[PDB]
Amino acid sequence: VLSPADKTNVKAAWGKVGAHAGEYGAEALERMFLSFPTTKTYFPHFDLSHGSAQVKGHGKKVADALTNAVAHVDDMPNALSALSDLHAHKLRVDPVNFKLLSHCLLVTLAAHLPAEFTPAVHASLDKFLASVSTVLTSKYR
Amino acid sequence: VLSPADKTNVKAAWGKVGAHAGEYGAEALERMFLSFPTTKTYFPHFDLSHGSAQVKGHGKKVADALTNAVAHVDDMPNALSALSDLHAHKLRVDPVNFKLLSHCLLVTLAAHLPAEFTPAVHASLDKFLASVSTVLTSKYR
Amino acid sequence: VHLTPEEKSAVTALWGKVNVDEVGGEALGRLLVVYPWTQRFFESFGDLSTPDAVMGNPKVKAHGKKVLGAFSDGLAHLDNLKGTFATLSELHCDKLHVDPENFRLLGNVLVCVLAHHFGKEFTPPVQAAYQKVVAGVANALAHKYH
Amino acid sequence: VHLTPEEKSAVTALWGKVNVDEVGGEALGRLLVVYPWTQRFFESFGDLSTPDAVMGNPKVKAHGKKVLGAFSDGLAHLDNLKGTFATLSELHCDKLHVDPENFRLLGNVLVCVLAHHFGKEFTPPVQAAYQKVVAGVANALAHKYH
Ligand code: HEM
Ligand code: HEM
Ligand code: HEM
Ligand code: HEM
Repeated sequence: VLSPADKTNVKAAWGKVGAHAGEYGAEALERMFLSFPTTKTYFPHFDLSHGSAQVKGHGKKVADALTNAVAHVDDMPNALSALSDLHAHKLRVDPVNFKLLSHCLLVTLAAHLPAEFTPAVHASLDKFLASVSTVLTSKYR
Repeated sequence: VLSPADKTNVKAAWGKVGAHAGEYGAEALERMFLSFPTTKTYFPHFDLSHGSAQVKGHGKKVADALTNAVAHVDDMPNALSALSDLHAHKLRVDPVNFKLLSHCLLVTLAAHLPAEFTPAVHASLDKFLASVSTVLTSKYR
Repeated sequence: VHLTPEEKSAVTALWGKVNVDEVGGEALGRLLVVYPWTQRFFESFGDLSTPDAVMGNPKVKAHGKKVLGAFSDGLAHLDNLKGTFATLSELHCDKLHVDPENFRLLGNVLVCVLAHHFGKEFTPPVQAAYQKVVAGVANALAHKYH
Repeated sequence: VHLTPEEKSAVTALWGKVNVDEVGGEALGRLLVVYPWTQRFFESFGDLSTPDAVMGNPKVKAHGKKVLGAFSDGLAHLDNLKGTFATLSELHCDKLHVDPENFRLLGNVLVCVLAHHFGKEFTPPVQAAYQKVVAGVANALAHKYH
C-alpha cells in the first residue's frame, strides 16, 4: 500500500527521468541480463548484445508502462490490466524475476538521479516497483 | 484471488484436518526447523527439542489462526488484521520465511490426507497459504 | 551436497521404495497444475486445460518418467551432481531456455509427492535430507547457465 | 568468488575510491529505512522513527562503519570468503540470531549506494561483479548457520 508520501515521492523522482525513461529502461535491462543471466531465458529471440535495437526498443516499452503506472498510481490494477493478462497468460515469466528487474531499475535511477535518490525516495520507489510486480503477477493462477 | 472452487477445496481439506489441526501445526513447525534452520533465529527463546511443549503450544496457535482464516475465507484481511499488525510491528519476521512455513504446512497435510490431497486441492491449498502469507505481511512498510 | 551419512542412508532407503514411473508423472503433472505458468514449455503436449487433462496426459506422464529417470541417476552420484548434470544443464540453458527457478519448484512439488505417498514414513528428518538433495539437484542443473 | 581477473580488478579498483565511513553509515541507514523490519535488531540504537532520524543516528552510523569495515577486509580474501567469515558466521547465528536473508538485503542496498555515489563509473559490468561479491559474502556469512 502506497502512502500519499510515497505517491508523491514516486511522481517526483519519475518526473526527473523525463525524456530519458527509454534510455533508463534500456540500461536497467542490460544491467539485469549481466547481473542475473538466468533472466536471459525469456529473451532467446532477442539480440542481447550491448546497444541492440531490440533491447533499446524493449526498454522504451517498459519505461512507457512505468510512466503510465505512475500516472495511474491510484488505479494500477486497472491501468495495467492488459499487461497483467499478457504476463499471466502468454509470457508466463516466473514471479521471482520481477524482483531482479525492480532492483536493476533502482540501481539505474540511483546512478542517474543522485540528488533525488534520497533514502525516503529509495523506500518509495522500491514499494512502487513491488506494487507494480504484484499487479503484473496477480492473474497467474 | 481464491475462486469459488479454491474455497470449496480449502474448506473441504481443512474440514478433514478437524481436531488434528494443533498436532499438524506443531509438525509443520518441526519440519520447518529441520529443513530450514535459518527459521530458528526467530525462536531463540524456545526449547526446539523434539516434543517441546513450546512448539506444541505454538503449533496450536498457528493452527487456530489458519482455522480462523478458513472460517472467514471471504474476509481474511479483517479476520487476520491483529495478526498482521503483530507480525509487521513486533515480530518483524522477514517475508521469505512465510513461504518456508507454507511449504512445510503443505508437506504435513500431504502426509496426513492422502485421499484428499489431490492435485486440485494441492493447488487450492497453495494459493490459500500464499494469501494468508500476503495478509500477514501487508503492513510491513 | 552436505548430507550426513545417516542422511544419505535415509534418502537411499526411501528411494528404494519409489516407483519412478508413477512418481515422475505425478510430480510433473502437479507442477503444471499448481504453477500453471510452467506450462509455457509444453505447448506441444496438447490439452493441459484442467487438472484431469494434465494428470492423465500421456505426454506429461512420459516426460515425467524421463525427468525422474535422470533424477534417480543423480541419486547415485550425490558426490558429483555438478558433473552428473552438466550436459543436461547446458541443454536446459542453451536449447530449452528453461529458467532454473523451475527446477526449485519441481523439487518442492516432488517433496509433497513423497509425503503424499509415504505418509508417516516421510518424517521431519527424512524431509530435511530430501530438501538438501532437491536443492543440490536444482543447483547442479543451473550451474552451466550463462 | 567465481570472479574473473577482469572482474576482480574492477571490484578492487572501485573499492579503492570508497570512503567506508560514509558508505557504511549510508548502506545500514538505507537498510533500516527501505526494509523497516530490519530495525528489530537495533532497538537499543534509539530513534529510528524517521528516515532523518535513522540517517542522523550515530549509533547507526558507527555500526555501518564496523560492518563495511569487516566487508572491506573480506575483499582481500575473495578466494576464501568462507574461512574469512567463519567466526562472524557463528556469531551472527549463535549470538545475534540474525536471519541470513538480512545479509542479502544489505548487499542489494550496498549496490544501490555504490551506484548512487559513483554514477557513471558504476557500469552494468561493474555492477555484475559487485553482485557476485555481495552474494558471495552473504553466502559466507550464512555458512555456519545450524
Ligand atoms: C517492472 C515490471 C515489468 C514491466 C512494467 C513490463 C512491461 C512489459 C511491456 C510494456 C512489454 C511489451 C508489451 C507489448 O509488446 O505490447 C513486455 C513484454 C515482455 N516482458 Fe514484461 N515487464 C516487466 C517485467 C518483466 C520481467 C521481469 C521479465 C523477464 C525477466 C519480462 C519479460 C517480458 C518479455 C519476454 C516480453 C516480450 C518481449 C518481446 O517479445 O518483445 N517482463 N513487458
Ligand atoms: C501463515 C503463517 C503464520 C501464521 C498463521 C502465524 C500465526 C501466529 C500466531 C497465531 C502467533 C501467536 C501470537 C499470540 O501470542 O497471539 C504467532 C507468533 C509468532 N510467530 Fe507467526 N505465524 C505465521 C508465520 C510465521 C513465520 C513464517 C515465522 C518465522 C519463521 C513466525 C514467527 C513467529 C514468532 C517468533 C512468534 C512469537 C512466538 C512466541 O514468542 O511465543 N510466524 N504467529
Ligand atoms: C529434476 C529436474 C529435471 C531433470 C533431471 C530433467 C531432465 C530432462 C531430460 C532427461 C530431458 C530430455 C532431454 C533431451 O530431450 O535430450 C528433459 C527435457 C526437457 N525438460 Fe527437463 N528436467 C528437469 C526439470 C525440468 C523442468 C522443471 C522443466 C520445465 C518446467 C523442464 C523442461 C524440459 C523440457 C521443456 C524438455 C524438452 C521436452 C521435449 O522433448 O519437448 N525440465 N529434461
Ligand atoms: C555485509 C554483511 C555484514 C557484516 C560483514 C557484518 C559484520 C559485523 C561485525 C564485524 C560486527 C561486530 C560485533 C562483534 O565482533 O562482536 C557485527 C555485529 C552485529 N551485526 Fe553484523 N554484519 C553484517 C550484516 C548484518 C546485518 C544485515 C544485520 C541486521 C540487519 C546485522 C546485525 C548485527 C548486530 C545486531 C550486531 C551486534 C552489534 C552490537 O552488539 O551492538 N549484521 N556485524
